[PDB]
Order: sequence, then structure tokens, then C-alpha cells
Amino acid sequence: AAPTLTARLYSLLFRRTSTFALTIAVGALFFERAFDQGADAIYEHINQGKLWKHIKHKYENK
Amino acid sequence: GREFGHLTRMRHVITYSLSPFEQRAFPHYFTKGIPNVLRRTRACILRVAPPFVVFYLVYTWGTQEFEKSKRKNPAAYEN
Amino acid sequence: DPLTTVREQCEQIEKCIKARERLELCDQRVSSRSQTEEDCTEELFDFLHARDHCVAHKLFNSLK
Amino acid sequence: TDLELHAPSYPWSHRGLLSSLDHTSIRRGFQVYKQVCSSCHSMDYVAYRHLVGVCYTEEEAKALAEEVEVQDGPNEDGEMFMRPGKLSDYFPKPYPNPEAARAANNGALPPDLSYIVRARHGGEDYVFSLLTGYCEPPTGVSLREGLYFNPYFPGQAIAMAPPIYNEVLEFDDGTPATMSQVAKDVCTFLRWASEPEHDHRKRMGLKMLMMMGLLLPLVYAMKRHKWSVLKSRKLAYRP
Amino acid sequence: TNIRKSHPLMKIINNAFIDLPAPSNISSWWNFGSLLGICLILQILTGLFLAMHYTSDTTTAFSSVTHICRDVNYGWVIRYLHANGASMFFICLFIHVGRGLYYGSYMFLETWNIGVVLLFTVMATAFMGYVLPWGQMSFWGATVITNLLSAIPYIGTDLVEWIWGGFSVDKATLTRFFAFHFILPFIITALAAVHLLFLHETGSNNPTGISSDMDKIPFHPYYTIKDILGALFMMLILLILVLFSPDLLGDPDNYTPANPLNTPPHIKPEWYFLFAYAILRSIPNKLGGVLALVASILILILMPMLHTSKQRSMMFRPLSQCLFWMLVADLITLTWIGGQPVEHPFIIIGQLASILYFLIILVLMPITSIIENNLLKW
Ligand code: HEC
Ligand code: HEM
Ligand code: HEM
Ligand SMILES: Cc1cc(C)c2nc(SCc3c(C)cccc3-n3nnn(C)c3=O)sc2c1
Ligand SMILES: Cc1cc(C)c2nc(SCc3c(C)cccc3-n3nnn(C)c3=O)sc2c1
Repeated sequence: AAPTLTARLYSLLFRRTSTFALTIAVGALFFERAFDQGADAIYEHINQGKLWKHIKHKYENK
Repeated sequence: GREFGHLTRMRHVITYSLSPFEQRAFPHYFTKGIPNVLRRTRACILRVAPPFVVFYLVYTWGTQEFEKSKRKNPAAYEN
Repeated sequence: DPLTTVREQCEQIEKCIKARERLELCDQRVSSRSQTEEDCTEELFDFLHARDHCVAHKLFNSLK
Repeated sequence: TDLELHAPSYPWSHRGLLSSLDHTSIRRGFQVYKQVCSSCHSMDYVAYRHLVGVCYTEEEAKALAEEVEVQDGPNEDGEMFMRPGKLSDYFPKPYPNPEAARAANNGALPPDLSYIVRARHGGEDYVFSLLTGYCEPPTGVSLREGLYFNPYFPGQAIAMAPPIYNEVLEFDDGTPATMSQVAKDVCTFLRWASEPEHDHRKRMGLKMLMMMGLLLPLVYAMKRHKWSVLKSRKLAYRP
Repeated sequence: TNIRKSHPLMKIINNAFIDLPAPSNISSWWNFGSLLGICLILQILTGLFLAMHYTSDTTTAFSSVTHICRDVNYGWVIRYLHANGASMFFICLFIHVGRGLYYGSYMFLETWNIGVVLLFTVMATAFMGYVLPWGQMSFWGATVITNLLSAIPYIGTDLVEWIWGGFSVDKATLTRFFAFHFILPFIITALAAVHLLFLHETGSNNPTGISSDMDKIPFHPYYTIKDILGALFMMLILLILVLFSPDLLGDPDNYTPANPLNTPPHIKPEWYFLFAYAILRSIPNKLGGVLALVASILILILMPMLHTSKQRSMMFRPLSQCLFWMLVADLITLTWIGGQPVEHPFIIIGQLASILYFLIILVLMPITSIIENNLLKW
């Protein structure tokens, strides 16, 4: 009866209910580290050579 | 005025229930779900669909007798 | 210059010569009697609709 | 007053759900604004400041506001004096008052262009088919003294001479300035002029669609967890 | 001490939202009451932002609205939230009324009659706000109402030269349109609190029509989580419109400034006023037009005494369900006709569908319920 890895956090922190209401604050971190890798990079890839900072190297030559 | 211990009078019925942590999240989703929505749809449509089929036949006739009158007149422009 | 290229190539289609047929069939018939209110501004539109639908599908490749 | 010709749909490069505006076709479209019109048409709501980071840098933008001197206000030891552009100036208007504008243009008043694609039933599809759709009158119709036949204008008779033809101007890119190229660039500029938030709009719409893709399937699982108590209940009756 | 039951403020919250008995078989058609309360709060906060930068003067009204979309920071997102949030309000409101009509909820008499008052007050509010930007639909929308409002026989022309400030059209004209439009959403809020106070006396109806006092569940946590989920799914659809198509529901002709001189090619109101406009133009009179417009909202208050069936809801009545969706497909016809020009096909279709809206509610529905009673032997 080998179970699957559900109970990572059932015992230590998400049992005292402390980190259940704290994960909105303690758990606010590093996903605006992780989703520039999404939306921003998908945006400049669909529009390649069409934005200003693509073409601005021409008149920025002083 | 109407709280839980004051609503009705009831005798001889019994209820059995399980904890949410003793149950799996999806017992069935697609084997129970598809034939249940196919008979909920068979019971509906002969009450709901025929009024909207009559709006379609009035939209199609009404936007076809406007175009024949806003100057599609080759043979209706005689001396 | 790219437009006049495209507009002429698509002017020989089974919908645009079929529209040119009725157009000069009626173009000849207005000018005879000189008291007539008949136009053919209608007849031009059936040709320009058929033609401009095919220009839009092909023109923007040749630009920019 | 019988039937209209409605414009066809062209494959513009900003007609996608996440497609941006081409910022070199905006740059070439401001120069067709400021050499062909700007003389019969106004553009009251756009300034020189609005073009920094869109198609020009801040230098190349002061030096273009320099090119026309303007009429400033009253001061002591002078008059309402004159001065070149300050980069906070709107685009300079082209008719002293509304009344001179009629007599210079056959009674017809030429419309403001700051909202022109947003205020037409058809957008830049309509403006493109207008400028490249000038033709000769059909046999049966007559026109006034100065009045031209255009089939994509409400009631074929327009009081506007065809303002663009082959080689009306020269682009500073080496781009061949044919008739269809210059009409394509004053539809891109004049779409930016109407909607200057176009590209910022479509990039917030992607930062919403994937931070709802975290939040929605996990409030749904919290709902399904509470309701499983009621969905599994059994009932017996023993009289 | 349970402090949820003994504190003076926490008692009221507990009796209204936490320990409230609710039926267990409530559908998602019962979601749209709290969606309406979300749409009202959204229109208030967004409207209080626009009112610090708007100017009510017919020379600078159109120019103060273009200024916030171009100059003020985040003014373009807040303006198109307000215009599209008003379409969201009116689509939830039509679902809400059609729910209470199909399931028989009008039998809660004090709750139904406060609701018919709330329907008039939001329709008048949305009319005043569409005058404020002053383009060519704000102009030709204002004059069509107020020359129809001079056909009141004894006090009519007294009331038309009051709302423009006394003059024809000037600066002090849109100070009265603006002050009505500011004040009415805060009266709508007070009428919605009284609305729920009368519903707390009976609790809710349910899709079967049968009383459910033997099957109650607490409101928390079962409908606190189901209402949060429906609100998030509504904020998704609203932002699809603000960020990917902000001009889909409007008209292009309102981007031209108001001119008694030029001419607009057509007169088309917003989509949620188009059904009332089609009933107006079918009456060749101007006293019988404003009467039949007001009698199409006021016919809702006769629904309790027109009820002749033995059962409360339409779940077990198959002939009453064919008539319910004949009535919905007739309000779709009147929305299409209201945006068409006045020529030959759209003039007979428009008046044969104004007759059918009153023939179904007043005649065909009470006769069909009696035939159903007789086929069940009561
Ligand atoms: C020297 C005159 C003149 C020039 C140059 C000119 N126009 Fe026009 N235009 C007019 C006049 C006059 C009207 C009013 C037409 C009428 O009412 O018949 C007009 C109207 C328009 C309209 C509105 C048509 C409508 O449906 O209301 C558009 C769009 C337009 N012009 C585009 C342009 C563009 C784009 C350019 C240049 C890049 C341009 N015009 C240059 C004279 C001009
Ligand atoms: C701004 C307007 C309104 C708001 C905020 C509002 C709010 C609510 C809320 C929160 C509920 C309880 C939950 C629900 O059943 O959805 C409710 C129920 C109800 N409302 Fe409204 N409502 C409004 C307008 C109306 C209108 C226009 C009508 C009818 C003409 C109406 C009639 C009813 C009825 C009959 C019920 C009880 C339905 C039942 O339990 O079956 N309301 N309302
Ligand atoms: C039930 C609530 C409301 C509804 C249905 C509503 C509806 C509308 C509508 C349809 C417009 C026209 C906007 C356009 O199409 O351009 C408008 C404009 C406006 N509204 Fe509201 N409104 C509501 C509440 C408010 C409130 C409470 C305020 C102020 C405190 C407000 C302030 C304004 C202002 C200043 C404008 C003019 C600016 C503009 O046009 O964007 N609104 N309103
Ligand atoms: C997320 C959320 C939060 C809150 C705080 C909330 N509050 C309501 S109003 C509750 C109510 C009252 C006060 C009186 C009578 C009946 C009902 N009631 N009964 N059933 N339903 C569906 C009801 O709304 S919805 C809602 C949704
Ligand atoms: C209870 C009630 C009150 C009023 C006052 C009312 N009025 C209408 S139709 C007004 C209109 C027209 C005739 C033409 C163009 C635009 C608009 N118009 N004005 N505001 N909005 C949002 C519009 O679409 S139904 C209705 C119902």
C-alpha cells in the first residue's frame, strides 16, 4: 500500500492553520520572478521586429 | 425567526455520509458525465429550440425583402 | 504600381467578366434617349464588389 | 441613397488577438500626414510629445517641432509674439476659423482626423478603400462644378480631389513611395492616433489570461471538496 | 460565550450570511443576485473616479472625456470598465427577472414589488449617463426622449424646459443630467437592502416549487464558495471585453461631437434599450407611445394575480414552457427590429411583435395554466 506524495505539507506548517492564512503574505514571493518568463517573453516573440525597442538601435547611435 | 431547530417535524429517516478526506476527487468525470448530459439535453430541446427556429426563418426572410427593395431594380426601372 | 498589377490580373474572373457583361449591356442603353433618369451606379457596384474581394486576399504580400 | 458599398477586410498586421502595431509603418505614416494633409485636415488632440518612444526619439522630435513657428500669447514690452515649437504643442491647425474652411473647400468642411477610423463604420478598411477607390462617373450621373465620383462614400459625390498618387513624397528609408504603400501607412498612423493604448491593451490581456489560469482551477477544487459531503450521502426510511 | 451569537454586530452578520438556512438544490440561476451586487459596487467606484475629471459644459464635455483616455494615468482602462460594466449589469438583470418568472418567485409579494421599482431606477440612471459624453447619439438621444416628453397633456411642456436648465442647450444644461445621474445609484443601494430584508422572512424558493424546510443546509460554507467562484468567472468575461474588444458593443457615431448642424445617418440606442424603442415606433401617436413604453415594465406587477395554476414553478408544466421561450424569442425579435431603419418589412414585423408581447402575458398564459389543471384533474 505505497501511497503517492500528497502529504508534503499536511503535518508541519499547513496543520497549525498559521501558514494557511500566511501563504497570502509569506507565500507572495518569486512568482513575479517566474511569470516574466511567460507573458512578457511570449509577447515580444509573437511581435518580432515590430516594437520600438527592437528597431531603436538605428536612431540611438550617438 | 426561522433557525435550525425550529423548521419542521420529521420522523423515521436516517442519513449516512463520508468525510471529504476519505473520498477521491473525481469518482467518475467522463464516463458518468457524458451520458447524463445527453439525456438532460434530450429532455430539453423540444421545448426550447422550436421558438428560436422561427426567429431564424423571420430574420432570413426579413433581410431578403429589404435588399430587393433598396434598389435591386433592373426590371423595376422601366419608362 | 503593385495595385494596378493585382487589379488587372483579377479582372478576368468568372464573376467579374459576368458582371462586365451586364454593365456594357446597359451602358449602351442609357445614352440613346436623352430624357431618362436611369443610372448604372448599381451595375458598377456588382463589379466592384466581385473584384475588390479578390484584391484584398492578394495585395498585402507585395507591399512593405 | 440606394445601396452602399461596404469595404472589404484586409489582412492588417495588427488584426490578431495579441498582434502589435508595426512601428516603422507608423513612422512613415506621420510624414504622409505632414506633407500631404496637415493643410486641409487638423488633428486637434495629438501633440509632438506623443511620438516619443512610438516612432521617434526625443531628439528627432524637438527638431521636428522647430520646423514650424507658432503664435504665443501676450507679454509686456511686446505683443502676442511668435516662437518655434516647444514639444508641448499640438499639431498646428489648417484654416483660420470654420468659415474660411468652407470657402477654401467648395462649401464642404474637411473633418478632423484625430478620431476618424474610430468614428467610421469600417475603420481603416474604409479609409483604405476611399483613397484607392477613386474612379470615373458612370454613364447616367452628373456632378457639380467641383465634385468627384467615389463609390465608397455616402452618396458617390465627394467634395475632395484625390490627394495621393505615385511619388507624392519621398520616404527617408528608401521605401518606394507608390500609391498603395502610402495609403497603407496613413491607415496605420491614424489607427495609432485613434487608439494610442492599442499595444499596452493587448499585453495586459495576456497577463490576465494566465494569472486567472492559476486562480480559477483551484477555487473550483476547493468548491468540489466541500460539496462531496452532500454528493455522497445516502438516505433511508424506516417506518 | 460563542461570540458569533452574543456580540451586537456579529449577531447580524451570523444571522444573514453564516447560519442562514438555505435549500440544498439551488442552481446556478440563483448566482445572479450577488453578481448584480458586484456590478453595482463596481459602477460606483469607477464612476467616482471619472467624476473628478469630467466637466459638465456643452463646449467642453466631449473634450474632457478624450482627455482622460489620453492624458490621465490609467484613465483609458477605467473609462472602458465603466461603459462595459453597464452592459454587464443589464445582462445579469435580465437573467435575474427571467429566473423569478419561470420558477414562480413573484409569489413573494413584497420582494417582487420592490424589484419592479428597482428596474425603473436603473433604466433611468443609465439613460442620464449616456447623455454626458455629448457626441451625436447623446444629442439625438436626448431630444427624442424630451419631445416625446412634451406629449404629457397638462404638465408636459413644464417639465421639458426644466431639465435643460431652462434654456434649449447650453453649459448649465448638463449640470442637471449629471446631478440626477450621481444620486440615483445610491438610492438603488438603499432599495436593495430593503429588498433582501423582506426575503429573509421566508428564505428562498427552489427549482421544484415545493417547500424545503426538511432539507436545509447552512449558507457557509456551501454557498459562500459557490458565489465566489461565479464572481471570478464574471470578472474574467468582463476583462475579455475591456482588453481585447473595448468598442464591440458601442456605436462609432458617438466619437463625433454633437452638432445640431450635421446629420447622423441613423438613430440607434444601446442594445439594452432597443426593445423598448421598437414598441415606441409601432404606435402612430405620441401619447399612446409613451403609454405603451411604460406599460411594458409595469405589466410585471400583475404577475401575482394572473397566476391560475395549481403548482408554483414551471418545472412540471410542459405547455407553459413552450410559451416562456416564445416570449424570450419575441424580445430577441424586438431587439433586432429596434436597430433597423423604418421601411416596409421592418414595420409590420415590429407591430405584430409588440402585440405578441402583451398577448402572451395577459391572455395566453392564464388560459394555458387552466387547461393543465384540467388534464391533471386539479
Ligand atoms: C486640399 C484638400 C484635401 C487634402 C489634401 C485631403 N483631403 Fe480628405 N477631404 C477633403 C474635403 C474637402 C473633405 C470633406 C469631403 C466632403 O464632405 O465631401 C475631405 C474628407 C475626408 C475624409 C472623410 C470622408 C467621410 O466619410 O467623411 C477622410 C477619411 C479623408 N478626407 C482622408 C484624407 C487623407 C488620409 C488625406 C491625406 C493624407 C486627405 N484626406 C487629404 C479634402 C482634402
Ligand atoms: C439592483 C437590482 C437587484 C439586486 C442587487 C438584487 C439582489 C438580489 C439577491 C442578492 C437575491 C438573493 C439571491 C438570489 O436568489 O439570486 C435576490 C432575490 C430575488 N430578487 Fe433581486 N435583485 C435586484 C433586482 C431585482 C428585480 C429587478 C427583481 C424582479 C422584478 C427582483 C426580484 C427578486 C426575487 C423574486 C428574488 C427571490 C428569488 C428566489 O428566491 O427564488 N430583484 N435579489
Ligand atoms: C448603476 C450605476 C451606473 C450606471 C448603469 C452607469 C452608466 C453610465 C453610462 C452608460 C455612461 C456612458 C458612458 C459611455 O458610453 O461613454 C456613464 C457615464 C458617466 N458616469 Fe455612469 N453609471 C452608473 C453609476 C455612476 C456613478 C455612481 C457615477 C458618479 C459618482 C457615474 C459617473 C459617470 C460619469 C462622470 C460619466 C461621464 C464620463 C464618461 O462618459 O465616461 N456613473 N454612466
Ligand atoms: C460571496 C458572497 C458573500 C455574501 C456575503 C453574500 N450574501 C448574499 S445574500 C444572502 C441572503 C440574505 C441576506 C437574505 C435572504 C436570502 C439570502 N440568500 N439565500 N439564498 N441565496 C442565494 C441568497 O442570497 S450572496 C453572497 C455571496
Ligand atoms: C424607463 C425608461 C426611461 C428612459 C429614459 C428610457 N429611454 C430609452 S431609449 C433612449 C435613447 C434614444 C431614443 C436614442 C439614442 C440613445 C438613447 N439612449 N440614451 N441612453 N442610452 C443608454 C441610450 O441608449 S428606453 C427607457 C426606459
